[PDB]
Amino acid sequence: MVSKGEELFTGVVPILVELDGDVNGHKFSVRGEGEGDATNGKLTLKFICTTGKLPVPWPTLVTTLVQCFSRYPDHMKRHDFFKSAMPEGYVQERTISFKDDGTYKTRAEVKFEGDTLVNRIELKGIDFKEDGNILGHKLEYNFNSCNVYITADKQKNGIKANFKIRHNVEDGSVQLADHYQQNTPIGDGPVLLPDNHYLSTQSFLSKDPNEKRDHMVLLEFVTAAGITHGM
Amino acid sequence: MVSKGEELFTGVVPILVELDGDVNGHKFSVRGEGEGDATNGKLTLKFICTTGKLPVPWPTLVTTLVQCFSRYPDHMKRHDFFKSAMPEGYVQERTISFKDDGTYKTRAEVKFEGDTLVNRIELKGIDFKEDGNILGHKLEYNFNSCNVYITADKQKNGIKANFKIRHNVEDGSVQLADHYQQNTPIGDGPVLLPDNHYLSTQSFLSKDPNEKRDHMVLLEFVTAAGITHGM
Repeated sequence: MVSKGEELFTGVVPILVELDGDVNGHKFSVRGEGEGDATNGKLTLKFICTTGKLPVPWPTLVTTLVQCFSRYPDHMKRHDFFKSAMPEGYVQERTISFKDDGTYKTRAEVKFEGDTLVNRIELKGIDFKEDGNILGHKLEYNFNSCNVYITADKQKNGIKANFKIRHNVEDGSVQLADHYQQNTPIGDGPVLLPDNHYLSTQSFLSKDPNEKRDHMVLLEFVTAAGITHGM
Repeated sequence: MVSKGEELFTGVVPILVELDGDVNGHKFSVRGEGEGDATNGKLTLKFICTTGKLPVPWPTLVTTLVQCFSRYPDHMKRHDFFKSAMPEGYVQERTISFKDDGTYKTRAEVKFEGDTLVNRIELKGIDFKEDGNILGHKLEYNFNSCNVYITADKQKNGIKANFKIRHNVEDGSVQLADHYQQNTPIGDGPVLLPDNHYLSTQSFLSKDPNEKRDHMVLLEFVTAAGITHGM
């Protein structure tokens, strides 16, 4: 039984991402466009800094810049909160604590505006070191993680996640980014509260050789796993 | 340019797996049947121990029981050795060293026999402890890993991999299984030697409630990543 939220994702869906950021008083905007193919768990986006030089490394923004495009295998569809909240969508909040450096706090609404899945984000960054790995642009241009665990919000409709991102630093050290995440449905419609499970994400960060603006080309594959009940 | 080996995988392909095993002199056979969908990197197999009780835990056999069904994204197809060797196929050899316990040595041929992709394996296990985690059946019925790195065989046509599998033990400890892998093409036809990359595998192990024989139902999703050149 393909749920109504699920039905919105059965084809290729256009994506718009808008981020307005302030890190230590550096104002920037990022705009991304592309498409999501939830059936294959495939994301293809190109992000532009529309205000000039991005004052943080692109890799620090990957997690902030649409978990509704996760490939949930058939036997796990009952645990897909992200599509069940659509089209009205969900609020996604994070604290991202960079070890020995500053903090990002993000608030986003992920929802349909007509035929497009929109992720509209506000980001505030404080306590960054002027010559640390983030404001100093010392992070390698890549992105790796090994499973983000998703859990039901146990006081209310929604999900939570906490996970650690390891950013390679150019000197061969590692910059830790501890993520705390809470998602709440925007509407009052029924949603699916999941059992514990995880999302596995592979990421490819490249450049468009003809693009002069500061930018990130991003390809992702995402698959849910960690529940075997009901197959 | 869809290579001829690639073309053999564009649909759903039937799979046959045959394993003849000897662990500490316990003779067993495993037979598996199902299908591979390389376009989605999806494997669905059911394995039977045709000789009675499997004398090792099913999870210890998952890696031995067809990397040609990996989803290689478009920009990485030139690095897919496993399909390039088809239909004549490849020899896949492993040593699997169980920490504080015995060793498996495996030799398999992965090739097409008519319309079916066949994995035919010989397994020899020695130096197992009669009451260790393997012959004692103390391993949880599940399977997790975080990336297997694939490299070109640098003296000859083929690939190598070494990776560590962590099997959960029922007391809450961990049984390490260190895998060393070498694959060689069976034919003399051109093959693709890859740049360094990895395979990401999600695994679901269940039971058929109507199956009385010792068995494992296995669903897998596999995606290649770790190269961004040429997108």
